Amino acid sequence: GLAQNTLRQIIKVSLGGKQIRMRFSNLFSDQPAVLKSVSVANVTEAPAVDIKTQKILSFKGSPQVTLGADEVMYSDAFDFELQPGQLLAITIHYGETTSYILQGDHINNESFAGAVKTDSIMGVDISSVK
Repeated sequence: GLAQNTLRQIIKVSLGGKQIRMRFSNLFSDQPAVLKSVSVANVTEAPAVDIKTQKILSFKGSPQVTLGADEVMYSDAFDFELQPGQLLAITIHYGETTSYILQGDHINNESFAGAVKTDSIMGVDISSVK
């Protein structure tokens, strides 16, 4: 269980570009996942990020999205300073490879201090656009 919490995943991008898109797949299956808010930002150290580059994602215009079992869904296209070989952070707040869980909403939390570190949980990946 992890609903009503906030998970921040750190990934390794191998493709740079100006305009990117985010893949979302329900890895953790069974029940659906309600994504209250998603953000993408650059990584400084540890789980700490930088909001001055953070971008909040939208899904068909809506900032929230629900992902049933065996479902994949991409975010809307957003401008981002992506570089080949960079550290990327994706923070997701839910509602009823390193990864960091905090209780409650922590979309605007740089430090993520006091975070745990799990063993993934949700399939994320960068993807091209039109």
